[PDB]
Amino acid sequence: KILHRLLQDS
Amino acid sequence: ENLYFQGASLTEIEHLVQSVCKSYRETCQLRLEDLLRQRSNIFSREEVTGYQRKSMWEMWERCAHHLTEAIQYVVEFAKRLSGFMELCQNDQIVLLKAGAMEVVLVRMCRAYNADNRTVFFEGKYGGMELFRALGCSELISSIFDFSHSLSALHFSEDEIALYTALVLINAHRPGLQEKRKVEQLQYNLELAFHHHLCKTHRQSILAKLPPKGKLRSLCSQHVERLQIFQHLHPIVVQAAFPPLYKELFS
Ligand SMILES: O=C(Nc1ccc2c(c1)CN(S(=O)(=O)c1cccc(C(F)(F)F)c1)CCO2)c1c(F)cccc1Cl
Ligand code: NA
Repeated sequence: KILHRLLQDS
Repeated sequence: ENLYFQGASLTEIEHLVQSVCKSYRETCQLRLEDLLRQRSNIFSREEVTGYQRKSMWEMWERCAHHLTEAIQYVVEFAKRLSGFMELCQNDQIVLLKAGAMEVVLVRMCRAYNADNRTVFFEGKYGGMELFRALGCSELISSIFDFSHSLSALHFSEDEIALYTALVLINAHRPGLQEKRKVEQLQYNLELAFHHHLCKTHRQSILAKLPPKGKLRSLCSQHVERLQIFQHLHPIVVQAAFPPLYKELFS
């Protein structure tokens, strides 16, 4: 959940 | 999808050196100058005793939160790394899950003082006895020994930059869907690291680098110790451990 969010947040 | 997914020229390898070094500079959680300045700021016998008197669960939680914060900077470093954002999300997550902790373990040598065998922790330097309440003495001493052995290499900030890029971009990580794409990116970063060492007359460090099995052992030891702790304090893990930590390690 978090890893996905961190990678997608630009 | 990226220039580093194919064979790069010397000029493109030189650009890669600069790009990695820049991504590293920008994603450093701790400045080298601040770390060296802080060396004289050592925890007192009373502060050491206070950490030792903390419950096992409290100490584990503080260490889990600090690890998580370190990991966050490693995710940012990965995102800034040439070609990383061009890999698919499955592959990005495979790389970060297997390598994030390994990168943190390497970065740690900067916050470690080989002179008196201390590490920067919560604003001061302290010996391994600081972590006695965790109940994983073998792991801690193995972590201090690794930092000690990396410290003896006297890495520059640019060497750490390139060596950590390579720790993360490993085409051998189980589960990589676009393995050939990772292999080419890895080849180029290998070339960028070896090029920089050649140019700075630092190739002698290559034979001195720890074997890959060493970082894996430390990572498997962390996973193992977490399982023992989780059995002892399962609600501590469920309620007070950071979600990113659990996503990576359990
Ligand atoms: O602590 C563990 N893993 C870890 C590894 C690297 C890290 C961090 C955490 C976060 N730290 S920290 O807590 O400030 C710190 C600072 C210096 C030394 C340590 C030492 F020795 F504990 F590793 C920790 C920044 C350095 O990067 C750990 C463990 F070893 C055993 C069980 C559970 C856990 Cl969580
Ligand atoms: Na050091």
